[PDB]
Amino acid sequence: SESTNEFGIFNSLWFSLGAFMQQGCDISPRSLSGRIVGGVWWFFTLIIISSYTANLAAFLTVERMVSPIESAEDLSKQTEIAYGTLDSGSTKEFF
Amino acid sequence: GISIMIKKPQKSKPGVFSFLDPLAYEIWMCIVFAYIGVSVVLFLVSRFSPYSESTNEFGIFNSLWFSLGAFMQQGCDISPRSLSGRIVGGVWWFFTLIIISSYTANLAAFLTVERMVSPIESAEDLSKQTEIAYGTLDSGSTKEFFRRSKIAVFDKMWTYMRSAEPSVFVRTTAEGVARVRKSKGKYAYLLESTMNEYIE
Amino acid sequence: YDKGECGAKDSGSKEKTSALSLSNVAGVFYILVGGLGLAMLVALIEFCYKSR
Amino acid sequence: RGVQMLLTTVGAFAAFSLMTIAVGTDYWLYSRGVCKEVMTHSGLWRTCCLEGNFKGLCKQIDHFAEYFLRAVRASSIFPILSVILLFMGGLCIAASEFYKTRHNIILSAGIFFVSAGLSNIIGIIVYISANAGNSYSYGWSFYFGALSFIIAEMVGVLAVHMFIDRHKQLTG
Repeated sequence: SESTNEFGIFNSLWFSLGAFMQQGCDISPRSLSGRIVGGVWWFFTLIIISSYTANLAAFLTVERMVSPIESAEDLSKQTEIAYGTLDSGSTKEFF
Repeated sequence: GISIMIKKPQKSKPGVFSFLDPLAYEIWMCIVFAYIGVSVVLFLVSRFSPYSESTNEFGIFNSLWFSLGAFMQQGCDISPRSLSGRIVGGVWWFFTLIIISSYTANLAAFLTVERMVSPIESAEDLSKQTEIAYGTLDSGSTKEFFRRSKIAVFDKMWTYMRSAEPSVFVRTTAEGVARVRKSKGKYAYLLESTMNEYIE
Repeated sequence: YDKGECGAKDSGSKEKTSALSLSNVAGVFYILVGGLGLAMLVALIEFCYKSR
Repeated sequence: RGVQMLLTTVGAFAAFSLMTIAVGTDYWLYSRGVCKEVMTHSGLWRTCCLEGNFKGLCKQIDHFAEYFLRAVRASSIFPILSVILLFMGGLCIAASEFYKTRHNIILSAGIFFVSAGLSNIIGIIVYISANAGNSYSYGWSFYFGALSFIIAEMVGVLAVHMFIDRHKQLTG
């Protein structure tokens, strides 16, 4: 019976990973339907990797992130932060 | 005409090994202990009792070579077939990428431009900040020009010079040049450009 | 505006940061050492399963 | 042949001595500060002034996700774990003068030494990063630790290479 294909599930699963990681391989698909499936995954990989290697310096190091509030509306909602006003000023009369 | 003098901001001097500079010293240190560890674990796990000790090529020296060629992304003539050997190979391939792809990137951030912004021409920046003091010769046409002119930037420069303390003025061009040279870049002297060029 | 000095007045030059400090990349080493620590466990359980 | 028992027992004591002295010294990093600036050197635990008037005055370091890193840096668990594993490996190679031909005593020591080297790597990488919070430079005891890692790996390799041959010779 046919056993010429070394591509059992565990070796098919390994071939696919090494190709995406841009490393070499010890086997390749050897028949037309196999060469068609292999040849498309090699294109996807190139277009994906070459679009992640582009912007990587500016992203590894953003400076500015996090803040306790931004609208200052939530100071009406939570009492973890105290607040007050000037005394003897129009603002206190307004509130 | 009127012109400005300041200290020269040095000139660039590359090292011999400047190509190492887009990654910090401690990366080039830790990546070696990484390579050693990956190699010695792959050996510990490959040449482990198959039950047939003759089964497997991944002795010490072949593990040490396999992990080198993989980091250079330069291929191999052997690969692991045990599950426990395939997981240690697969993790080293993922590191290799993020690292070798971040050198190529940062190298380019540099290879764009390296310049020092400096005070912009027309010296309007002398009106924008208190960081640099400036003054004029005693009893010279430039001092009378600054006193007299109603050009708002120049009038503001005069208002500074007529209000800064201690006295910013100098008695000779030699003292002006000295006050440039010595003031660690925090002073600029205003003088006739045909006398400027001789200094340079 | 003539008397403001903080970098909010101008800080837009945004020159490159030098080099690339380890704290930006440390996360890559932890998964490496975790994978090295997992492979040995898998090997030892496979061993004690087979040789019995 | 045979003499490799000497190299392993030597290297184990060497690595244990290096790591224990590395944890027990005050000279991991050079920097500037005050022993409440002047030139200053810090260990893992304690910090002291040098080239100053307060020369040899010392104080406790104060350490106070963003929390767990600080907790690991404050406990320094990974150095201690590496020292414990070195100790266990050393005791296990000494025990091989009894229960002979069990051959699993030797196999255990390799795993101990390897996992100690990995815990030393993790200790280094955690220490280096916690300083990110100048012209500093690293002292000799940092390099003592980095050397002890290499001895630990080499002696693990020697123990595995002994186990393979000394077991295989039973097959025929």
